[PDB]
Amino acid sequence: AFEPAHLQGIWQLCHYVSENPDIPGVLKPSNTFKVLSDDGRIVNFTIRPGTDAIITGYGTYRQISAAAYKESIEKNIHLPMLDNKDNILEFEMGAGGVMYLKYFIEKDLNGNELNTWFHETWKRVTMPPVFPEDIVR
Amino acid sequence: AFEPAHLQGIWQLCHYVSENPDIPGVLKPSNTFKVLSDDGRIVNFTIRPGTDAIITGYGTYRQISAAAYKESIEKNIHLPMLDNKDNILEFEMGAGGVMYLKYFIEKDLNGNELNTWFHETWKRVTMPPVFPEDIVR
Amino acid sequence: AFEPAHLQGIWQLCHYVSENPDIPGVLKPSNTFKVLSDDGRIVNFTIRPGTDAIITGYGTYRQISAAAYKESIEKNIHLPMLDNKDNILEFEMGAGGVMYLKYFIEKDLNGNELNTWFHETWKRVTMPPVFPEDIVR
Amino acid sequence: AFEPAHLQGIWQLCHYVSENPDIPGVLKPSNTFKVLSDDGRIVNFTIRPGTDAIITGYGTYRQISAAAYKESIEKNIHLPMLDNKDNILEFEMGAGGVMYLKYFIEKDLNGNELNTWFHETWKRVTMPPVFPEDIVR
Repeated sequence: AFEPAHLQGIWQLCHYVSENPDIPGVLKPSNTFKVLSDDGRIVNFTIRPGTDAIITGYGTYRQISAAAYKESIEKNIHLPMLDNKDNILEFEMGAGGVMYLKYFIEKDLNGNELNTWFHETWKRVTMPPVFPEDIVR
Repeated sequence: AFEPAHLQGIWQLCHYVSENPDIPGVLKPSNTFKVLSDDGRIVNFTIRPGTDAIITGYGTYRQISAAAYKESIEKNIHLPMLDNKDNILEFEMGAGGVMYLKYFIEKDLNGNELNTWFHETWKRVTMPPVFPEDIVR
Repeated sequence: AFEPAHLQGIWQLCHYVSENPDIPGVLKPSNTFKVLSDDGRIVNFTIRPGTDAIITGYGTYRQISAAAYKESIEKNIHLPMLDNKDNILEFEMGAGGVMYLKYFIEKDLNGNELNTWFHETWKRVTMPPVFPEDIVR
Repeated sequence: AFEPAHLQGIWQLCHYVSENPDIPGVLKPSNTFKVLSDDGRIVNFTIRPGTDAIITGYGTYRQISAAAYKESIEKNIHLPMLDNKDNILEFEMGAGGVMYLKYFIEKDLNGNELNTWFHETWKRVTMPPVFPEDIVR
């Protein structure tokens, strides 16, 4: 028995950036989005400036404990070793709409031992007060 | 009785672009996305390269006839005259995943006469065969 | 005898954009730059978001009359029929730093008759009052 | 006596990027360009996707030793403490067209102690074999 978390929404992948590799990267929003629907569907897609955005992964999802949810992946071109497999995302909600995710993958695409944790940082997409001027739809 | 159309998906706004305004614009994908969920929710959002993407409109939707669907808008910062109102989108599916939409707006935000048809072109976002090299997630 | 025009600078290519192809496109800045140096060198380059920008053309240039200048092109991957050839750009300076250019090309890459005028719109890149916040260098 | 370095060209600012801040950032090209002309002029400018690019700094430059060059800055909106001042850029040329720069700034804009070294990584912009398909000029 756990309280449902606020997973449903549109989430933007972030990354860490620095002009100097000796200075810790600062968090910046990037080009990938995860849609967690109210009806238990998950889709990841990546924008490609100047051309068509692409779906990179899809399946279903449900929260499984207080601090984790499961994605049941049908196909994933970013991480094809997850095709037709479950992946457990351990999550931590931070400030300003940030969600820190980690997930473990046992084997690589060829079935060899991988046993690695992967980390991602996401930020909830929300509606601002006004539609900005000089924005290109 | 009408058959349900394939509205559900993620749709990318397109525009028509030319270097020379005397030469008909070519269709190119842009920075806005419409999520039409399986459970009747609609969200529009616009990416802003270099910074956070923004939700620009949301509500519910349902198909109302063979060639039209309705968005029941809660809030829309792109078109605030549509807040807490319905908008009927007449649609036509074309080739290559393209959907042409048009909709009429009677009044502007202040209640003055507007009586304008607006036209949009959208393209269904799909999964390609492989995750491309030199893509920035 | 003609007065020298203000050609020297960094110029950004613009294009015409519309969400509705029946509405004349509005002028918007795009991804290509032309550097007209003080010492008579010309270089065109095109940015490719997410990856390396590319030089697309280079050579030398000089003004030849009140309303035209000549580019002496060494190599041009955008218009390879101009390799090791001169091209005369007829120019008209507009408002807000806009420069309208046109040029005639007699033959295509294979030597067949082309006899076509091409039109471009450019805008002078200048320094604003302040470095904007939320800009990504 | 030192041999002249290959400073002249168009240079693209790079940064180091990772999804997971524990994994060393990978070098990626960004949105700023430095034009080092054959006639000793320097201009920095930053592209702003969707809108007008901006000049961020300009002046003159000359190589002063085997491993350093000086920028004599007129105005710089990125680093306004450098207005009407010199800045010495220590440089190292690497592989694949990369140039590493570092420079010291003694005081901040108000004249208080800053005494900071700044590090930048730049990549020479070159002409590829063919003009790519699906590129937006």
